[PDB]
Amino acid sequence: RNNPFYFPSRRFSTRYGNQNGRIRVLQRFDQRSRQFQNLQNHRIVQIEAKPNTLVLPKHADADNILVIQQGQATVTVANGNNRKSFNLDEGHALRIPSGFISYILNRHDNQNLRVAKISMPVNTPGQFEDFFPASSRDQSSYLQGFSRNTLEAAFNAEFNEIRRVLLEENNEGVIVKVSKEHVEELTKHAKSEGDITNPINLREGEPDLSNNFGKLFEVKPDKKNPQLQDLDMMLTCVEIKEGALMLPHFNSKAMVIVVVNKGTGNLELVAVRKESNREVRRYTARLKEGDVFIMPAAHPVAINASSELHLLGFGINAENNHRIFLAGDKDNVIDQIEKQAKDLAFPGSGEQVEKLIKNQKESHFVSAR
Amino acid sequence: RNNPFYFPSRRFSTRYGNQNGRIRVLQRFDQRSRQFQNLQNHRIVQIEAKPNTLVLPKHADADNILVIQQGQATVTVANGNNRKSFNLDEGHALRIPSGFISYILNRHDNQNLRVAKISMPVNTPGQFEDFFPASSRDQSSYLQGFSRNTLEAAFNAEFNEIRRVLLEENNEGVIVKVSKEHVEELTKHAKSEGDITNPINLREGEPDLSNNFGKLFEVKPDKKNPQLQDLDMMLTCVEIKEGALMLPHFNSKAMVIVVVNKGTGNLELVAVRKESNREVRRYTARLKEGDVFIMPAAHPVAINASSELHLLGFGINAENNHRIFLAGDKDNVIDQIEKQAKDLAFPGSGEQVEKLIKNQKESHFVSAR
Amino acid sequence: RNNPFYFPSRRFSTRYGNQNGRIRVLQRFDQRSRQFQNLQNHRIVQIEAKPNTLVLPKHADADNILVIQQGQATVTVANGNNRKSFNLDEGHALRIPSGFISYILNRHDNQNLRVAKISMPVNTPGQFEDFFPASSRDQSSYLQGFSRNTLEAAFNAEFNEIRRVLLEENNEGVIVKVSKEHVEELTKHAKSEGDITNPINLREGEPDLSNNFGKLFEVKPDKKNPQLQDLDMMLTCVEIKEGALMLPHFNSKAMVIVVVNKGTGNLELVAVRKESNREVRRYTARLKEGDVFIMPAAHPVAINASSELHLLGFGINAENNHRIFLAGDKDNVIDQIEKQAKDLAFPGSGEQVEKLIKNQKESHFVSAR
Ligand SMILES: [Cl-]
Ligand SMILES: [Cl-]
Ligand SMILES: [Cl-]
Repeated sequence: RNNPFYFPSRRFSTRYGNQNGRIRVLQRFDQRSRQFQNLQNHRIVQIEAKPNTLVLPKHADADNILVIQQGQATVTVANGNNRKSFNLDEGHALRIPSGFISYILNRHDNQNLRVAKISMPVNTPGQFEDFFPASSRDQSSYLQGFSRNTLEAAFNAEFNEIRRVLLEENNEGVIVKVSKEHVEELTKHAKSEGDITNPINLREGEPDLSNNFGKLFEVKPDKKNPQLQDLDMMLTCVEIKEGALMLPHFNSKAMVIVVVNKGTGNLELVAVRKESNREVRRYTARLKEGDVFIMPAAHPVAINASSELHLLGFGINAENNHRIFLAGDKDNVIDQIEKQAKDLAFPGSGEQVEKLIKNQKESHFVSAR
Repeated sequence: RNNPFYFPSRRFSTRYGNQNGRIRVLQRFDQRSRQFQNLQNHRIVQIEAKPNTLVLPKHADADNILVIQQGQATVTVANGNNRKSFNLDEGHALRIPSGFISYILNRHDNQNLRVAKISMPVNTPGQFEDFFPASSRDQSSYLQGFSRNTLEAAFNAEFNEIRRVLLEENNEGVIVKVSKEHVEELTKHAKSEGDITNPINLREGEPDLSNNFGKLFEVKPDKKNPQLQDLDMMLTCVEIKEGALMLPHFNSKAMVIVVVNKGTGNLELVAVRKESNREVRRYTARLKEGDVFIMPAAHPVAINASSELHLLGFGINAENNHRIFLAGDKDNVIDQIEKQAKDLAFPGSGEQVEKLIKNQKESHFVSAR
Repeated sequence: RNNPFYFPSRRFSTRYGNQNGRIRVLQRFDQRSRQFQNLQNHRIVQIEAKPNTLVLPKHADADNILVIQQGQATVTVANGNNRKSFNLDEGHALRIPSGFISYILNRHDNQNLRVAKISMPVNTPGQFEDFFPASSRDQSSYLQGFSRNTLEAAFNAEFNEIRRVLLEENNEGVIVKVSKEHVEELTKHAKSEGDITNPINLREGEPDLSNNFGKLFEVKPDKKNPQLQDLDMMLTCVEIKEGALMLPHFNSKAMVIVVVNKGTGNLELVAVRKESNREVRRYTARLKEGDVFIMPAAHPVAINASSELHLLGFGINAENNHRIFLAGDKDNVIDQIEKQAKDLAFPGSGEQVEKLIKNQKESHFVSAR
């Protein structure tokens, strides 16, 4: 039929757009379906910026984690007393708290910058706004909302200087071209206290799962990553090779919003739903760059890569999650069922079952076909 | 009138049933009443299985705690890399995480098995499904939802072997008869790492409250029981003797779903509700085996046993809960009011009040009448 | 137009009232607006009692923090096994758990007592009831909801003694006049274990922010204040001098319900809202004694005092909150933006911007005008 778990990149709507770039926000997941109530406070944003461009300073009333999907950026985060600028490469993530100003430079000369954000609103479930201190074609300065006298006392200056220096619309919108020299100066302080936390490499150590057909890196809510711990969340980076298949599996407790960063493939997701009688229903999707889908906890999925597929996953309800497989040797929960219980449940004997299950001696990722 | 806090066992609906057993699920508590919004993510399940039967392997997209209400079971829990089987007797509880496969054997020869489950959905508030890897009359294997080619690559075998060994409906449903010998072999590994946590005896130590008329055991969210701590929940086992009355009391912060495992009795629950004017309303219930009722925090209740009454309680919002009484010597909050404040609030003097309150020198449970 | 963030004290409704005092409860914040869903479980109560009066014993099915806005009280908290009485002065807060009985004496001879409460319901989001063990004109004893036989067994006495001593309506309502001598005796045990936690002085140490124009004390969720830690909440006390202006600022993650305890002023709050196009909208309010308003996270606000203004703030989502300013020297996030990024976003050069920003060498609070 159709698939509530699949949001093609056409379901994103641009919030700000121009020659320089565009910030698109995926619709609220519970506008879709009541199945995604638990996911309503998580909005996905994708930013694309051209070379030598900057997304201008803003803060949001939402807690953010930002990931570089493609290219090189310098991201700067500021609070009331401090600032930190980080050179980020693809696969590096950075948390940006609510109310902290940030801006994003595309460091690269010829490559576009693609960035994925998960945004967690603080005031109203599933809704947030960006607050820009400068004016532009797309939006006014929030300082304009203050009265003339309030502004005059605040800055200790007349309304005329303030407006001309700060308030005026200055036009190309919220993503702007930057000179070669200016990019040099914006990058000067960059790194390759105060809740301004350092970036993390999603691919930092060994992958949890690795074979000739596929790779899975994961950062868990850990003593190692207290921020993830505070948010009960994990960050996952999957690489499936062209012609490979990630075996049927599921996450035991985590719900995962998956973004497709590069490549093409085919999603299989199995659910149990009410017609009283409960039926297995299969859901499929032709995955493409920019797409998003939702992997609910405990629901089987398998993914087939028609080209090299790169998937970034934001997990919710992460703590103690187990990614459990249904085939192959490693992490195979069916293997773990007692023989005698295999005999009673399946049509084959326990011996047949165990024999058939051991046919597949590879784990996790295999050759499609 | 009628009672929103009381769910007679007729309000359970069978999800799977047969000669062997039946799994009944109590309706969603907020389908009832908006008073139970805080309880919407908790569904109660009761399983009854006959001797020498097994509930077949399944996982659910819900976090579970299971309690033995009557009889002897062997419960096995499995994840991707591990398995543990436990002989459980009445009063023993076991947590089964989301996405972990389990199955339930009735160890006993002639006695039925009664099991109570509280299920906490992960994907959609108040709704969950069971996922069976084998097919049957009642439900299909979720492997059927995968494509032929996906299955063939996964198991490294043709569709024909897979379907015949695994996929085929093999019929008597999800609870099956088991041979005397097979029960021996399923019990072989049983006990009388990996988030597979051991069972707990609800009645393990001394009871918190004990007297000739009644008993109350409780397991609290504790350093001793970190799982309970993580879930902010407690598990309570009450025994009220025939002809006894549990004194008017309430839990200070916890909301408790109470299941009646054995016996008969009479529930009194007092609420304050809006007609502006606030009025005391009394709610009553003839308690019987299988019944469920809801004890909201801070609402007075008293229970009268017409036969020996056994009650199992699942507490939510447990941490720092106080079960506070309104009569008797122990835990009597009215006693604790200053004399002078007693004098000002009640019609009697402070002296009379204190005199009348000390008439009852027993605590918690007394003789009804 | 009109202002959803502003609740004038006329929006409070009295729940109990009389010559002695009145308890008014502010309406549910989400009856207002869907913007305040995250604030639905927080109800504000204001109590005013005349000299030598007592609010009678009650418990609620809500967790409470109580603050003295004006005057002197003795507040007593009781559970099943213990009692503690505290002399509270203005600026002192006290937590009262759900289900714990409390009562409030106005210690003072000629001064009225004003008390602010934030109430966090436990059973049903945004709704709670008070449970009085004594009867009165305004409400019945909850003991009346128990049957005659239940009561007789409980207290070990006949229905006649019980009713006359305890049950009878004894009339002036829930706030009562108290003799000079009785106030002496109710104060005897007062202080100037068991989850009965001591009061805290909101103004206890140094203020976080201090200058000739203004003061801000804050108690944070801290190892120092584990209760606040458990609730993820902070308590804030602001003093703005007559003719002063608190500079444009916002809280990075916290949402704050602010109560006006004394004085008059003018609130400016800036939001971003949808007309697609996002626009700055300004919201204003003439603040007066008793008023409440809501400061959502990340939304700019400035406050102007026309007389000496005292504001008490209940923060939600507190942990790691940053109160960030937009002008002045201290805590100015705009200062923190890189010069080159200032140059690109604002109309003025980076130099002008930085020059104009340094015009204001005071921090936080300045002279209005
Ligand atoms: Cl996955
Ligand atoms: Cl109880
Ligand atoms: Cl503030």
